Amino acid sequence: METLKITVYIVVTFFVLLFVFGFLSGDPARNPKRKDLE
Amino acid sequence: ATNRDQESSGFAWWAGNARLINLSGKLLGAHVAHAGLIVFWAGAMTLFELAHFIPEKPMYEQGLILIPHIATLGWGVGPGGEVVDTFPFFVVGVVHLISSAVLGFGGVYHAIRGPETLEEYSSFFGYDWKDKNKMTTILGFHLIVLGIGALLLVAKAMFFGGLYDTWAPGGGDVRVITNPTLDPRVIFGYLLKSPFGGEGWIVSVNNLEDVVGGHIWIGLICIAGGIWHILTTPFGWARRAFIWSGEAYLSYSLGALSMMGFIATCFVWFNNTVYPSEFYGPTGPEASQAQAMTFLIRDQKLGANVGSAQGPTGLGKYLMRSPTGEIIFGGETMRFWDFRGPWLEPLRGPNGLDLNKIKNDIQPWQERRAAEYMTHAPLGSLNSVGGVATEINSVNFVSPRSWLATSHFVLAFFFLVGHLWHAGRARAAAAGFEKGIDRESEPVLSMPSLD
Amino acid sequence: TTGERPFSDIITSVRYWVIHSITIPALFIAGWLFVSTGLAYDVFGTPRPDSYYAQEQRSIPLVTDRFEAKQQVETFLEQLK
Amino acid sequence: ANLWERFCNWVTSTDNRLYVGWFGVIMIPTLLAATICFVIAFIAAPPVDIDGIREPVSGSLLYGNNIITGAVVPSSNAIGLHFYPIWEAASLDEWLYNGGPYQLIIFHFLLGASCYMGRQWELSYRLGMRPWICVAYSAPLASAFAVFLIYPIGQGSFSDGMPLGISGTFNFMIVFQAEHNILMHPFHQLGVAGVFGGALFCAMHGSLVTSSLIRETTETESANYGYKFGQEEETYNIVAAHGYFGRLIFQYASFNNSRSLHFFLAAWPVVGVWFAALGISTMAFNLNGFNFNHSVIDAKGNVINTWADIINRANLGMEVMHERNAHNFPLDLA
Amino acid sequence: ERGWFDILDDWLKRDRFVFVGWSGILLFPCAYLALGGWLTGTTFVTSWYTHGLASSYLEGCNFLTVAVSTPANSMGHSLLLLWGPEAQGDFTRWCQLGGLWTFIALHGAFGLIGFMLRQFEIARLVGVRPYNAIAFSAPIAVFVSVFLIYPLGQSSWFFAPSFGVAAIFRFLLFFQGFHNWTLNPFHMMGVAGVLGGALLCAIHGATVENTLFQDGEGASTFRAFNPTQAEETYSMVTANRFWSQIFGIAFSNKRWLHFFMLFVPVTGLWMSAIGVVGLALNLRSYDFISQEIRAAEDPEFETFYTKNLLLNEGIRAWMAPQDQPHENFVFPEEVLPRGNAL
Amino acid sequence: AELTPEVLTVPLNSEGKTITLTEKQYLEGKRLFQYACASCHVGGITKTNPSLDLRTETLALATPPRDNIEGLVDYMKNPTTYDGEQEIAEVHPSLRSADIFPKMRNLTEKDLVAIAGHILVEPKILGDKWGGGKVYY
Ligand code: CLA
Ligand code: CLA
Ligand code: CLA
Ligand code: CLA
Ligand code: CLA
Ligand code: CLA
Ligand SMILES: CC1=C(/C=C/C(C)=C/C=C/C(C)=C/C=C/C=C(C)/C=C/C=C(C)/C=C/C2=C(C)CCCC2(C)C)C(C)(C)CCC1
Ligand SMILES: CC1=C(/C=C/C(C)=C/C=C/C(C)=C/C=C/C=C(C)/C=C/C=C(C)/C=C/C2=C(C)CCCC2(C)C)C(C)(C)CCC1
Ligand SMILES: CCCCCCCCCCCCO[C@@H]1O[C@H](CO)[C@@H](O[C@H]2O[C@H](CO)[C@@H](O)[C@H](O)[C@H]2O)[C@H](O)[C@H]1O
Ligand SMILES: [Cl-]
Repeated sequence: METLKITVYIVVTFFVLLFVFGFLSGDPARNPKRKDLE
Repeated sequence: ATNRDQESSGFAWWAGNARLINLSGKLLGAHVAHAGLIVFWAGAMTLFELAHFIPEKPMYEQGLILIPHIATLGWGVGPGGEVVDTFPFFVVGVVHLISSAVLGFGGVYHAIRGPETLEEYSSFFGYDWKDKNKMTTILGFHLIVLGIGALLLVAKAMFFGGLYDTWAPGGGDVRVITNPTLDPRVIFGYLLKSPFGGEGWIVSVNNLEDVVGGHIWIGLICIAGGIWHILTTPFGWARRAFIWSGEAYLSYSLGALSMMGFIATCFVWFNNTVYPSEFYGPTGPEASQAQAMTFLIRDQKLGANVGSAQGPTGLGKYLMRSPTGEIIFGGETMRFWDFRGPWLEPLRGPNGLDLNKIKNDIQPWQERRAAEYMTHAPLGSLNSVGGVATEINSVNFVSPRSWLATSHFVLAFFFLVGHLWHAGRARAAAAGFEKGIDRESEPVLSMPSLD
Repeated sequence: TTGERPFSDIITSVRYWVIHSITIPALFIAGWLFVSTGLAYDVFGTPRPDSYYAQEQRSIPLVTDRFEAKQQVETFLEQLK
Repeated sequence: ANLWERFCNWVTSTDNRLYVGWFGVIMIPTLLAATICFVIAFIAAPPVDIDGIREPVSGSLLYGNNIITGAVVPSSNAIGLHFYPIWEAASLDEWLYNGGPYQLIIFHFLLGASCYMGRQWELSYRLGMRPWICVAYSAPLASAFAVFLIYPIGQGSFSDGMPLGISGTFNFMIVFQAEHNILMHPFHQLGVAGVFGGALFCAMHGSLVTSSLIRETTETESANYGYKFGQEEETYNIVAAHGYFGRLIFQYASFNNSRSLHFFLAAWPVVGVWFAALGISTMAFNLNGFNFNHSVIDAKGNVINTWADIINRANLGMEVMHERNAHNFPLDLA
Repeated sequence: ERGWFDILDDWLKRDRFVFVGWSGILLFPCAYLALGGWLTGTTFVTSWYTHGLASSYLEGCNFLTVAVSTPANSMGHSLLLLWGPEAQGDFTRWCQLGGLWTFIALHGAFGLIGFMLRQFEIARLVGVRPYNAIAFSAPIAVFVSVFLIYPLGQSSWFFAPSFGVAAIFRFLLFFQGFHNWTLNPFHMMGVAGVLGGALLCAIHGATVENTLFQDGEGASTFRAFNPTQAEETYSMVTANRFWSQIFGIAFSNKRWLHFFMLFVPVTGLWMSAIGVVGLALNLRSYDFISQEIRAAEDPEFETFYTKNLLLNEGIRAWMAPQDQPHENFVFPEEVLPRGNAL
Repeated sequence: AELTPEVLTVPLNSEGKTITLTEKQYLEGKRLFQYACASCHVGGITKTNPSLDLRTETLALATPPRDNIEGLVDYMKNPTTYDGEQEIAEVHPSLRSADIFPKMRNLTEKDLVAIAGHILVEPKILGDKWGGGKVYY
């Protein structure tokens, strides 16, 4: 059970980091029209 | 008559306030006038409540929501939350009401008579939404103000009478907080608690030292932050992450407010420290627990050994164990064993409910309180017929906790919706396609087929 | 359009109001009196608050025969002293 | 192009057959988790002690259920609002007895469906669309939050959350009516107007557009072949449709603006379902439907029954029977 | 050949504010009478002699609790004509005996016929296909099945729905407790049709509104549309890509999309109508026999099916005596089913 | 049916003397009973102890008898257990305990009489409904 806990904790942290860093990576510019959005 | 029709502004009448986006003077007017409405309602509602107030009925039988707020701050009440002097309520009402005139005046002046834009009038009060520096400076001012507000509560608790403490020894009483919790471990420890059952996150705060100390931390944080934002301008990583526009900022605040609305809903539903039950009525868990207690007391007086009475399911009729072993009340109320209240805690020992204390130490004031709370459970109909849905007419009662929680859930929800609306629109408008797809440049047509 | 005078035209004309500032309140008063004179009760056969039950009775005067229903109702009404 | 950049370009790519996106990065694993656990549980989960009284209810197919009666059973009343992940149980057997699957499924599902809303916004932005489809989706989503999360929070237990099954849904509905008189609540009534109305306008719009299709086909072929995907011209005559419907009622009760019309078609059911969701969410804090029980009294003081009192008799029937072994004390306070 | 029939035809089909037509001769009096009957009844008429209930504003009911209630069970399926053998011309007695119920229901039925005939007539004059009338077949089937067929299979008009908000709610609860109507697959198809309909309404409206071509300068996009324009006002291609990528599949044919919007709720209502026809004969989807056999033999076996049955038994026992006064049900406290404590 | 003087005539004391209330007294009684008592005694039952109700038959068998005005007025002054054995003012609202049940502070003798009258008249009107509980709703 402790192994399962750590596994899930790590998985969740990984995915959430992808989400956050993902939206931090110049997201407003990922649109088809105007790119300069800063 | 600038931007006051659909032709010039581009906006129909039903989105008329959008015509205000770049007219800073008029927008200021709208805001000041609106603040006027808020303060007005505070004053008038307080006076209304005061005029309908009978000191010898519990507040919670009287449809009161603002007076309980004032009484919690320590004004007008004594031991057990008995009302000793209604005059502070009166003051709080009157002052708020008077103030609303001033604000109103300001609002109206800026709204119709004053400069429509401020930028030419004053570079200080004037702002461009896209000026990140100016925006963070205004933000800084407002953070400093909020910080002062938080410090005001601390000043009341420590230097001006104290606060009402439902947990004070000998029944509730107003108490001066002399040693607020300053240990960051405790304070932010609350911030790191699970929001689930038995943990309850920040809703779980159950003593006034923590409330006060937490507000000291909040005040210092807000003031320091306000200075930080006045003195700085957003960094590159921040600059690339956000949309920088009025509607965007509005949408951010809308999300903020939604979140706060939901939190407020849970606070008023579960917490009986900063929302004392003497004023607001018992919480749902509290009333359920109180029913169990009431019948344990009654049947024990009749000769039942409550510790050994087996119920129809095989679980104890009166007492059972929680999933981690603590002795708790039985029946459906098994769900509410996380409840803590001053009327129950004397019966608590290291292993939960103590059978010996149950047998020997139950005072009449406890029986009284359990009966009262059990018969004032926060259940009632929309036309204020108290009790379960199947109850007959007789008791004119809906709990303050229900009114507050429901109202604030509705508001928080619609504010989340507003957040989506305005954030999506802000994105579309910043990128240039909020009015529709350009026919000569439809992006999808420039994309490969999916299949 | 289909020819009739537009509603905005009509309801903002002084004549419309000259007529209806009389006709409207007059109907309202006729409706009021219809209840207040107790005539509504007698027309529809609705019980007044003191006519649902006989003083000591607690049984509903339920109609139980198809072809004698009228006579049943008349009897239940008699039995109200 | 560095690996992070390449990855970000693939995630947000408008060329994937199914758009992934940043919200999709959370949505995919969570919905998969919810789905897999749901399927296994629905088929093979042993009985669950929903009400905490050691009276396990059989929800799965292998334990005596059909499609209609089967469910994933809500977690135990002894758990309440406590968080019960697998690693908090001593064994999978304990976890299953106590209704753990329900919690795993609904938390993963709610997270996933919220991210689904987000993803609708996201793809609208990548494609240069207007952004508000997700707002329409917020109505069924809020409703799912109401019955799986908000209502348990208010009542103090996930055991009172909607069971994941057909007959379980009916149970939840009946008990809800007993405890809150939802039928007499104006928000549920607005909900019913929302969906009845939505259905009405669905059929209406469909029938009017269909009635005014411009002739582009022969009688031996489906009229559908008269429209070609991507064609620039509209496929029906909105002026004829308007002429007809306008005559059916009166002219000014009919829409001649397609944008105005379609906005109405969006707004009506979304708003109504928002209210329906708010109903469940506010009855969660026990602000219940209208109580007119014994509202009409005669001159002496006799109770004159109305239809509200008959409703009360039915509700009492539900109340006394529901959870027949779970109550020791005379008032059902949660 | 321009005789009186053709002159009358001319007058009936004038383009006026409110179209009349031949169908209007049926529609207008019948719709007006059914509506006026309901308004009269809910304002002034009692249900004391038929149900033992107050049901009008005059008696103190509100808009939720007023009703025009069904006639007494003792009337059977009497047409309850005012000049009939029961009321015998007496208007007051006629109101007390529940005559307004059959009045409203019958004028209502003929009114509905009139409205559909109106749909056909106008469609034929304007030159559109009659799909709107066809779609309206569904409300007619529902009305006819619930207000006419159902009571006709039962003992009397009494068990038909009564015309009022709360009265209808009671109808719902009665159907759960007595018929186990939620368990009925025809009801389920009805629910699918209605909810699926609301879904199609919302998703189509939102899709159209969020794939608009920018055909104007304004921030209010409603102005940028003209009823006589040839061009589509929104991009079907972008809508299709969006939905293909969000949900896997998407519409590509507009005519099919709108036909489907007709088809879904219409079919749902027709299905629910068939199930109610069954309930007319008490031909219910009450039980799953296998379940009852297992549960009878095995007292540790419990499902949501058996739980819901216990609720039904409660509904029946606690509501029967007041809901069916003519039966004279006397149920002593001791025979009433109750769980522990409650 | 009407609220007649016969309906409003109730036992004043154990000796069989009666008093006739006014319609105003009765209504005042209803209002005051709703104010101070109904939270527990709605419809003539007792929520915190359902074994004891407010039916006349029950009140007659209390010690001392409470099926009359004097009995009920005394009860509201100094409440006892059903057998008269214990004084329960500390857990039951009364004039003796108006300090701990503050709603009792603004009740006058006239008011206790009104409340008593209401409690005695109600069963003459509602029959089994009074004290009956949900079975008779
Ligand atoms: C909190 C609510 C609120 C506030 C503060 C405002 C404020 C404003 N609106 Mg908005 N608006 C609102 C709600 C509000 N609105 C709502 C609900 C709608 C939908 C109908 C609109 C639709 C709308 C449109 C279409 C427009 C506005 C416009 C405006 C601005 C100018 C109005 C004007 O010049 O009229 C002049 C009106 C008068 C001179 C009549 C009297 C107005 C005064 C202020 C009332 C004062 C009464 C008060 C009791 C006096 C107390 C004095 C005392 C304190 C001494 C102003 C900032 C306009 C704008 O954007 O301008 C650029 C505009 O075109 N509004
Ligand atoms: C939302 C807050 C707010 C803001 C940012 C402004 C901003 C402005 N006002 Mg307006 N105004 C407001 C509210 C506001 N006002 C209110 C409430 C009133 C009614 C009293 C007015 C009545 C008013 C008039 C008649 C005029 C202005 C003018 C101005 C402009 C010049 C201000 C200046 O240089 O003063 C310098 C700064 C001071 C004099 C400081 C005064 C400090 C106050 C009086 C003491 C209390 C401060 C304390 C924080 C109050 C807490 C309140 C809180 C509880 C809500 C500036 C754009 C002028 C203008 O528009 O020029 C064309 C102008 O003629 N204001
Ligand atoms: C009114 C409140 C407020 C607002 C709107 C802002 C706004 C801003 N701040 Mg300021 N700040 C504030 C108060 C505020 N601040 C206070 C009181 C302080 C003192 C503590 C600061 C100290 C501060 C610093 C040091 C910096 C900012 C910066 C910024 C800018 C970047 C914001 C950002 O990227 O957040 C994005 C949010 C995050 C990065 C949070 C981490 C991600 C987690 C996972 C999100 C999830 C949290 C979760 C939902 C919360 C639940 C509760 C939780 C605590 C357990 C933005 C303009 C940045 C800047 O550019 O300054 C010029 C910056 O460097 N602020
Ligand atoms: C957070 C706000 C809040 C809360 C919790 C309360 C709570 C209460 N009020 Mg107070 N009050 C408020 C705001 C609030 N009020 C406001 C804004 C006003 C001015 C109108 C008042 C003026 C007022 C008076 C005069 C009285 C009260 C009273 C009461 C009590 C009885 C309530 C009742 O019976 O309502 C009945 C319930 C309703 C009427 C339901 C309203 C349904 C609304 C219309 C739904 C709206 C939904 C949403 C906003 C619309 C979205 C549309 C969408 C398309 C976007 C209760 C404690 C009474 C009392 O007992 O005082 C001691 C009383 O007499 N209030
Ligand atoms: C502080 C919060 C806030 C602020 C400052 C704004 C500001 C704005 N909104 Mg936003 N909005 C908000 C919250 C806010 N909104 C929330 C919480 C929602 C979710 C419901 C929305 C949903 C929304 C939509 C869908 C739209 C806007 C739009 C706008 C712009 C024009 C608004 C206007 O003129 O309305 C005019 C005001 C009216 C027409 C009257 C509204 C009447 C309501 C429904 C009454 C509700 C009943 C009441 C509560 C109780 C009954 C009272 C009755 C009995 C008398 C303006 C920038 C428009 C926009 O996009 O501009 C760019 C737009 O289309 N808003
Ligand atoms: C115009 C359309 C219309 C239709 C289709 C109906 C239909 C109905 N009405 Mg309604 N009604 C209407 C308009 C209409 N009404 C109007 C305008 C009024 C106000 C006057 C009423 C007032 C009214 C009342 C008070 C009642 C009805 C009732 C009825 C129902 C029974 C009618 C019946 O049996 O008559 C049968 C009559 C005919 C079929 C006429 C046909 C004539 C044939 C074709 C020619 C032969 C005639 C012959 C030459 C005459 C010889 C007579 C001689 C032997 C003595 C039926 C549903 C009854 C009801 O609802 O009970 C529930 C009822 O009590 N109606
Ligand atoms: C802009 C605008 C608007 C808005 C406005 C507003 C929002 C305003 C507000 C305003 C305000 C917000 C005002 C206020 C005022 C106040 C006042 C005026 C007060 C007074 C008071 C008094 C006088 C008092 C008295 C008393 C005393 C002292 C004692 C006790 C009792 C009594 C109460 C008697 C609108 C929407 C229309 C639209 C258009 C534009
Ligand atoms: C039966 C009968 C008959 C008939 C009669 C009639 C035809 C009647 C009519 C009547 C009518 C025709 C009535 C009406 C009424 C109406 C009313 C009573 C109304 C009310 C309303 C209101 C109250 C409103 C409300 C509202 C709404 C709904 C929404 C919007 C808002 C408001 C709030 C405004 C005859 C003689 C043939 C024969 C015998 C039998
Ligand atoms: C637990 C929550 C943790 C929250 C942490 C918040 C910290 C905020 C600062 C983090 C640093 C920001 O890092 C941000 O992301 C990536 C990292 O390669 C940078 O690099 C990015 O450049 C551009 C931005 O237009 C993108 O097109 C490109 O895909 C990416 O390589 C961004 O330019 C930078 O803005
Ligand atoms: Cl219990």
